[PDB]
Order: sequence, then structure tokens, then C-alpha cells
Amino acid sequence: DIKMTQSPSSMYTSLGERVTITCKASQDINSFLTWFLQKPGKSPKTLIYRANRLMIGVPSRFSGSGSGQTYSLTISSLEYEDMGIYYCLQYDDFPLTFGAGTKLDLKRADAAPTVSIFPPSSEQLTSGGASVVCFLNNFYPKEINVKWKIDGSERQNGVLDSWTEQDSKDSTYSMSSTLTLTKDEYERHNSYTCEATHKTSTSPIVKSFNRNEC
Amino acid sequence: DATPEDLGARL
Amino acid sequence: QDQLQQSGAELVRPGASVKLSCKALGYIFTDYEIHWVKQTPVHGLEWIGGIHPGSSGTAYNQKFKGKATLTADKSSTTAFMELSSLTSEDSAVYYCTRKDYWGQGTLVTVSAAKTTAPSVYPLVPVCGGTTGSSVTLGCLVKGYFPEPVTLTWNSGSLSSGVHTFPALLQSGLYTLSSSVTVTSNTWPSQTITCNVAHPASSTKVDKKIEPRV
Repeated sequence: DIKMTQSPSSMYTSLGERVTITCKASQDINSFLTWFLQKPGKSPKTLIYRANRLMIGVPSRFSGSGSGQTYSLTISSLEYEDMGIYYCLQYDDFPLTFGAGTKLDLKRADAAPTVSIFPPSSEQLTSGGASVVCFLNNFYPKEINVKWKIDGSERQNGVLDSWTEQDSKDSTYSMSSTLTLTKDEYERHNSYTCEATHKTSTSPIVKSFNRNEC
Repeated sequence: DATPEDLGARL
Repeated sequence: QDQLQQSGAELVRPGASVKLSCKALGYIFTDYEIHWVKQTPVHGLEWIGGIHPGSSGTAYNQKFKGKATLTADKSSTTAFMELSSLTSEDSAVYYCTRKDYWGQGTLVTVSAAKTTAPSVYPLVPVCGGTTGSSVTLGCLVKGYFPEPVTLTWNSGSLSSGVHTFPALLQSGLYTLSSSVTVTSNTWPSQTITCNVAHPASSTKVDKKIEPRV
């Protein structure tokens, strides 16, 4: 099985910048490779086939090269339309194999997250359940860790996280963390804390409330 | 545009 | 031309089967192989196998040999992929491709879940915590099936400073959350409402965010 090692895995870029992505086959693949791009929630779009042939309709700022085990996709001048994940595919021999892809992302100043914590709503508490929500909004880079704590100790499960993709205007990211418990388990504890760790700081951003307060 | 130079080997 | 059009989304029960189709248009069907690819958040892209409509030749990813069956039909220039004994591990988006052209994909969801209306809860700031020029309110759409469920703030009037997160499976059902941020002197003097609609169950829910205490 041919292994395609693709790099870099993450690309921090600026519009107009020149971009180079690489795919290395664990063996000679004889230029039988394609480069395709895929946008969030969308289907793949091929840019290059047979290592260096431009897909009809694809802008010339895209070009490919390589010949044995090393192939490269080059974007002469990065455009907003180009954001998404790039992938290479070898089809020289079965099974068809893919590169892990490289995420292209618009760079900008580091921004810490704006954190907000939300105790369960009364309506839900009446239903019998108890979800504690916590938003970590508008930060950069997309790298972020969240930890929960009930009455001082870490709560591992009952936690579900969700991320947005880079905002088109401010280039930040946002994630939602929800800790779900039963009404009864929730009412057996007092202080629920939400902790966010992000490159922008050593000490985590802490946000919490006590049930006894409200 | 592209020819069976995308595959070809039946299978 | 250059086109591959795939059949619609599938909602199927575990242990069942499904057959997906891929209509080819704009080129000579019997001259190119058509391949199928699986894509899931956790496992990424996976080649399943290919078929040559002309020779009927096939090649499968050992991993799917016995799970997937590829066939093609000359007269309707349509490739087919059948999957048996579905198991949630098969829940994914499936693509047919000619290696250069790609279909738009077919979403397959393996679940036993029945249609369920979402319960919508108002997420109001922690008692106090106003400290700041702005305030963040939230809306939690919990336990519904199937997708999708669209939500807006103040019937669409509020769109800036809004973050509606991607839904996530929570014990067999779907859960979604959305935040909105307005200047502190805006709320609660002015009312903020969360509009949630779930077509599947013909559910239209609106709920005002009221302070706590």
C-alpha cells in the first residue's frame, strides 16, 4: 500500500502569498497523482491531474510538479476563494491512496477567547436534565483546550464540543462546550467551572458560578 | 479534457 | 461536459442495506472507471473500489470486499454502490469520482432514532456577570432527529455577533447551540428571542431570553 505523506498539515497564510504543498509517495507513482481542494460541507474539486495538468476551468495560479515520489502543488498568489483543505491522491496502483491533507487558514494577530458560562435554564431543570454551557468565542489560532470542574475536581464525560470554521470577517474561531448531567446529579454540587487554555496565555481563562448563588 | 490517463486498467 | 450526480441522502436502520447511484453526464461512460470514496470526520477519506463500465472490471479496497458491491448500467450511464449490514460505522458521506470529476456526494446516516422534536432552552447570563460593554446570550437546541434544524435570532433581525455551532450526536439524538453578543445596554431592555424550527417534526419554536433570579 502506497503511503502518501502530505505536508505541511496546517498552513497559516495571507492573501496574495505564494503557497507550496507537498506529497511524498512511499514509492514511485509515475506522475499519476491529483491535487484537489475541498471546502467545509462541500464536495471535492480537482485542480490538477497527472501531476501537472490543469483541470479545465481552474485558474492558472495553480500548478503542480514532481516526478518520482515527490510532488508539489503551488498556488502563485493565494485568494480568498482558495481557503479549504488541499489533498493529493495517487492512483498509480490499487488501493487508491490519499494524503492526510493540509488545512489552509488566514493568518492574523493572536486573539484570546471571550468566555461565557451558562447554568441550566429553569425550563430544562424542570424537564429533569441539566446542561451547563460555555462559549469560547472569537480566538486565534484555532488551537484550544477546555476543561470542566465540579466543586473543584475535573469532570471528564458529559462534555460535548463543537467548532465553527474561521470567520470570514475577523479570521477567528469559536467553540461551544456543553456539560450534561441529570437534574439530580447537578443539584448535588455547587460550583461549576469552565477553563479555557489557549496559546495567548499561560494561565487559563476561568469562568464559573455556584448553584447556591443562582 | 482528461483522457483515460486517469485510470484505464479496467478494474 | 463534466458531471457526476449522486442520489439523495439516506436514512437507514442498522442491519439494513442501501444502494447508491451515480449518474454520469458529459463524457463517454464506458471509457472511464468510476470510483467510490468514503469520508467521515474521524476516519477521513477512504477509497472503497472502482468499476469500469466498459469491461465491468472492478477493484475493491480489501476493507470493503464483502461489504460493498459495485455495478454499472450502460443504458442509463449510472454507477451503483450497494452497502449491506449497515452499522453506524457506515454513517458517512459517499462520493463517486472519475478521479478528476467528483459527485456532490451522498449522506448516509445509520440510525434507529425516530423523528423527534427538539426541546429549546434559553441561555441567559450567569446572575450578574454583566462586567463589560457587551453581553452574551445563548440558545440550546437539544434532543432532536433528524437534521436539519435552522435557528435565527429575533426572526433574523439579529445576525452579527452570532455563532451557531455545528450539531452533534448526543445519546442517539442531535444537539445544537448558538450564542449572540450585543452591547450591555441593549439587553435586557430590548428583547432577544431565539427562533428554532424543525421541519422534520413541523416544529416552530420561539423563546425569549429572560434574566435569571
